[PDB]
Amino acid sequence: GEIQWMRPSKEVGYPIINAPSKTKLEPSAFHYVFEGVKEPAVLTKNDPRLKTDFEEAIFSKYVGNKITEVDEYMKEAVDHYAGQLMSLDINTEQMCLEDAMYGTDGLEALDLSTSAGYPYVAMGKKKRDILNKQTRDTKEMQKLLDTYGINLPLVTYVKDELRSKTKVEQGKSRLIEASSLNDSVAMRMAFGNLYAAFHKNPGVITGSAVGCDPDLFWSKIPVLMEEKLFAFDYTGYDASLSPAWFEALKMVLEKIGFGDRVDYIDYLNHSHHLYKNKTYCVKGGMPSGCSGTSIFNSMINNLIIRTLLLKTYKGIDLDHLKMIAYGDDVIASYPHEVDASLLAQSGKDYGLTMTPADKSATFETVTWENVTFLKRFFRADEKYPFLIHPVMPMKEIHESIRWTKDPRNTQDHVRSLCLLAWHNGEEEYNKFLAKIRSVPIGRALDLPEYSTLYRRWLDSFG
RNA sequence: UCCAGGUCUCUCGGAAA
RNA sequence: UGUUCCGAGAGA
RNA sequence: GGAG
Ligand SMILES: [Zn+2]
Repeated sequence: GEIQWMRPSKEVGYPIINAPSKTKLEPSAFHYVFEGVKEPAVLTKNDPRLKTDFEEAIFSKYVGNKITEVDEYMKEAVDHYAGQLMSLDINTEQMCLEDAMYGTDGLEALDLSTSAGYPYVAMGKKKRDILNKQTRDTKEMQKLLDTYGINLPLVTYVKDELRSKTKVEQGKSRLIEASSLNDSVAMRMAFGNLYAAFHKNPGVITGSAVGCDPDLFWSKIPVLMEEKLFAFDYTGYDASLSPAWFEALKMVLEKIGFGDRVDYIDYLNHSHHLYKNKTYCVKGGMPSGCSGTSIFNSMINNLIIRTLLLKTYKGIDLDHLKMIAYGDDVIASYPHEVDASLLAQSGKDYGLTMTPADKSATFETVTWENVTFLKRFFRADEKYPFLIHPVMPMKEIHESIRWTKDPRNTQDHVRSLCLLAWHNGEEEYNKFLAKIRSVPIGRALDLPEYSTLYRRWLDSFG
């Protein structure tokens, strides 16, 4: 992914967009109860704590495109992956406007509490002005689909979120591409049925974990896996992707019945963006906020691994590789050991930058003890060791409860966090609850006891 | 002075029944 | 327990 | 930037 040009919105008639310039993240009741080092991300460039140039930094992700052509290993990957997906009897029919808009089995509705993107955002129009869930009316949407059509520019925003000190300094804030309501809707008519398939079928056939509940899914995963596991991290995954990859994805899509609508895939490859007072063209790179981006980035991952395999281990039978991706996150297994430091080398030739998993500063052996998926470890229940806890480290939970975007959320916020923390076990969780309750708000809350969570976790299993 | 900040998935919560 | 609308948190 |  790489910018082709950038110039001031007003030069070509596009409006300026003003994002709010101040974060909603205040310090929380529990700010000093817990220790933590993440702070709000950098939103503007007239900002003190910046240690280097802002814009220069947020855009450095678009490093370059590297390949242009699908090679034979990519074609092989494609073939193997495509034939995997045909096993699922996936409805290849367009989804009707009503189901696209308002949901159906396997796909939730458009979010009524989010921007409608271009151009509605430059006319103070909202989704609630067009969509209505209680009548599921389509008329005004079809009318707007006639009017503006599709393939509209995306609006760029900075994600307002907690961030590492290092990254606030280096200005490594994260970018959001606001999808047009129109484009979101066209995408769901074309691929709603594929989404509903993947959402229903997380595992090793899809290689996606989208649609899973970690509390119930962590128990199915080691069954689905092979023996020796491998994993790694990606640097700038989505931006790092390049045209050949989007081409290979189209080939999979052609192969499983969605051929008449692969041009839509071109519209994620070649994209135009509104960012504040500027306007830019990007070729290569998955955009952050498009419809499907979660499904599509996983598919492309299931293609990258398979490819790098085929390149790095001649004659390798991918018929025996077991993997699950959630976008760039991945947990992968082969019956025989595979060396991530090798794949990471091949990776370069495909424009991908692969580093060792979980920030561990050298390539060593993945094992159920140190492996991670969606920021969770795997840890078997002491009583029933076939039930696997998803375990997120307190450290992460600690950072979260220190800040808030609205204090009247505090009960829910903290409740949520408990639901996560207790997998660390009764000793850590009762102590969590102690620290919480050491402040007058803490004691005001209704928090569940360790007994209740365990009892409910087990009962959820049948 | 209010509003503004994507795609999805899971879960919790509040309502209404 | 089954849905419906809304809120929130987390993950990618 | 978007309504008063
Ligand atoms: Zn262009």
